[PDB]
Amino acid sequence: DHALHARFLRGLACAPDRPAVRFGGRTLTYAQAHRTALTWAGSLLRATPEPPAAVGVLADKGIPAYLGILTALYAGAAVVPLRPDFPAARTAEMMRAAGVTAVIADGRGRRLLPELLADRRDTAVLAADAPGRRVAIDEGYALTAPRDVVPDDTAYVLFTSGSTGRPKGVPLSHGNIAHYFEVLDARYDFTADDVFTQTFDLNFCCSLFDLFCAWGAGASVIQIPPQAYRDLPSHLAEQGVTVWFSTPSSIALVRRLGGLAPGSLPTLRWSFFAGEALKCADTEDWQRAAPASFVENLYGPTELTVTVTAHRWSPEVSPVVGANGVVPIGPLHKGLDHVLIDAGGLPHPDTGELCVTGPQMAGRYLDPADDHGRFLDHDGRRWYRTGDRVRLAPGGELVYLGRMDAQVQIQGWRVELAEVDHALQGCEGVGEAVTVGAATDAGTELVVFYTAPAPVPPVRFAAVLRATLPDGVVPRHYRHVAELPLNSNRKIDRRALTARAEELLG
Amino acid sequence: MWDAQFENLLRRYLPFLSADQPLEQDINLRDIGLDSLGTVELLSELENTYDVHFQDEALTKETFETPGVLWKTLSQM
Ligand code: NA
Repeated sequence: DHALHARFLRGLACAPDRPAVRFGGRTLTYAQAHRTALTWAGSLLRATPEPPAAVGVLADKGIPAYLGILTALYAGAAVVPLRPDFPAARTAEMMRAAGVTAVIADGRGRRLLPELLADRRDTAVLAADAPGRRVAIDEGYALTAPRDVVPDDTAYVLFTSGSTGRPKGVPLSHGNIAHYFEVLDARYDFTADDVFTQTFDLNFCCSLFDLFCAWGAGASVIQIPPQAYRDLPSHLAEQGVTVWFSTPSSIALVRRLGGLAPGSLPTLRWSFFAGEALKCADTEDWQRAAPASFVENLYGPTELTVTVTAHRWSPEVSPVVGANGVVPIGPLHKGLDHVLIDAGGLPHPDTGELCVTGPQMAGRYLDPADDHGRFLDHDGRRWYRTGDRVRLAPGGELVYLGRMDAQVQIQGWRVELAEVDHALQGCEGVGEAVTVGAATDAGTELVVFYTAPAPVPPVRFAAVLRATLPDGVVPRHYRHVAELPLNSNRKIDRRALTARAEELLG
Repeated sequence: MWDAQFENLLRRYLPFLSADQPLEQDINLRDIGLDSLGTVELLSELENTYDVHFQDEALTKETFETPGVLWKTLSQM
């Protein structure tokens, strides 16, 4: 009942022969997905000495990955989404940290396993289409029913950026996620007729919304493939899409390529944005394109289980509540509580760092070391510290003001500047390298300043960085300078260099 | 051997490739900077500049992997 996979069962009971997934021109019904997840999880549990605590899903987005997610939950394990396009080192660190003892892998996933399992040779490997132990898949080995779980069982492991390059692992319990979907189940009105976008990559918290708002309701998630973005009206109309969820970036993209011409997106009933500052001017173009749609801004870090706020766009309210042409994030989820900590570590009635407690709070990372500075003890309760400065209005509407620290958001990608700096020490022909976030029309862009006898080809930076960093976080701006400036206490001056970055880009 | 228009256009989306270094028939476009945003913009630009339409059939996982495949796909329209 608190079980994530129970939401897929709710859909199965409601809409067995309706689509649960449309992807690459293929349809997977709830019945088809159920029977395959029972087979795969049965076969897997047959092949492992113990029920695995953590199952890696090492596949591109698609049907093999969705079946893999269900298989992991059904086996009573934590889902650990892995990206075949990530550098092997990053993927290996995620599998290590998450204690992954079994991998569900597509074609592309399987090519990486010789390297990834080099000395995890134990690992069970289920093919979704000589290191590792090949799982024999047979309907004879099927579970008849999915394994039950307790609220404190880890349902998902997701990684956020770390200051030493090593990513922080967030275990989300079935209980964490059940509190989330109780709030969303009550707020929204999804039915088995709805068709939801699946724009979020499966290593990101917001993909849970796409999959489990859909599946909980008997709806379908659909592929929004790269080419749809240059004719979104035709794609949304042909496929009868009724729920949009993406980053704000996609608004500017769709407008540039195909327009966001008013009345061009009539099929949409819900339009959701999360992961970057949402601009009022962008939201208004999207509302006028999708006039039958409610438009909502959703905010939250991985550590508070996907989203903790929601603001409904109204041309009459949002710019009044909001500041600087940015749409507000909205009031805290019912059943959560916040305290605002100012820059001195003291509570403030209406302005400071947002800290959150209640059943959506993870409460820890996989590695206890990551906990330091990320939790608060106040009023006899443990709060998570977002690093996000907010203002509170009477009636509870929250406005995002900026970051307290030196973490940045590049499109949706939350990254510590220290993560990029650590990777750059590896680089050749370079004296010193420092990464800054440059405020641009597009939000924030990584820029590297570096000393050297001569400029260093971007490809040389890229070659080193791609060995440990996902491409999302690999900068495209490299500026050779004679001298890097130092501050009061003789550390490189990132304030001065952020300003120089800004004046180079706009 | 693709035309100048094709290469000039493709180069605007490959920021880990200097102007003075040639574009190889099957360098990995990902490795010289093509991200998922550039891929969409690139698709749009090719359709507008060559007055062609990429059908969902011809848009495999491979189409935008290398210059040689993209040009083969494009000139076959
Ligand atoms: Na205002």
